[PDB]
Amino acid sequence: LLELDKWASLWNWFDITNWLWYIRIFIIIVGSLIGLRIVFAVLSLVNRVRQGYSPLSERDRDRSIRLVNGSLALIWDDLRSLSLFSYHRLRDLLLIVTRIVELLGRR
Amino acid sequence: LLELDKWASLWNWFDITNWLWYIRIFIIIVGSLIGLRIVFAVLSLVNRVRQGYSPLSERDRDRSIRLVNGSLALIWDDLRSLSLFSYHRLRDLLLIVTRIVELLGRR
Amino acid sequence: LLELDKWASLWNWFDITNWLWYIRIFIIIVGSLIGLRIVFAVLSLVNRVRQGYSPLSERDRDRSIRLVNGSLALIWDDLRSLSLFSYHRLRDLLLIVTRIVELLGRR
Repeated sequence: LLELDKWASLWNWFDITNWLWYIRIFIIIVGSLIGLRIVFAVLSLVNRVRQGYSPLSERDRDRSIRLVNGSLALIWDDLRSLSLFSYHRLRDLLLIVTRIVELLGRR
Repeated sequence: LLELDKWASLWNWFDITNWLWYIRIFIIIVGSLIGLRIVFAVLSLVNRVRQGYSPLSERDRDRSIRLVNGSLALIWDDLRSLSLFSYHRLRDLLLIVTRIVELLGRR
Repeated sequence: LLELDKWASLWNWFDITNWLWYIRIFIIIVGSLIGLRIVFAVLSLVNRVRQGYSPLSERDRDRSIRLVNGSLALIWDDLRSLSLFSYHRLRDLLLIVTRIVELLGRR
């Protein structure tokens, strides 16, 4: 039950040892799919429009297809609002941004 | 420290050995745990309608709840946009989506 | 080759042993890592209003920054309608969700 002679015996099997050992590398590989999941957030945006946002329980699909290219515009939605054309403007936006929280702070 | 006698001796514990010798299978189970999140994406859809569209700080509650069952319909939402009725028509839809780049590429 | 004197030899390295022996705890941490991703669903809701939803290929952003504080309100849409201040009221929701199935059934 577990020993130097036992571990070294696995290399002679050339069958179970692959699964038994490759599992260690497989652990890190498993961790990989989780990071993959963040793209789904992008998929939900496409999914919302592509099939229908409100409870679906189909002509709008032709128009929904623009969301394909929408990946580019989507990143721009956040960037164009903060700075708008020039980046120096972002600094200006940064000051008002702090000012807006003060206004909404008290209902 | 650590040997045939040490590993076998641990069996006398009858408590730690279970958690220590079952985590290995549990590692693969973690992979199952993360794949569970994929269904969670439907929850966001429910949450978006059930939260009141844009954060606003309602009959929609009764209808939004049945989105519970709507999860079944949600999988169908994608199937209905892509194929429509039969699983043959979808071959054509696959073509128009790729074709859309051509239509949207001009001008 | 795995042995009493072999395992204890790793501590002398004071380098690889940390990475080699800390991955085991890290596997459990990965479990924490996958659950971390769920908050992104919350971010997506924020993003929906903040960047837009329908294929978006100056006045709009000042209002959207209101959503900054809106994060607090965002969690309240679900909590207030679902439970309504006290938990005793949540029991009403508990019964309402079951009966609600009867209503969407016919549609």
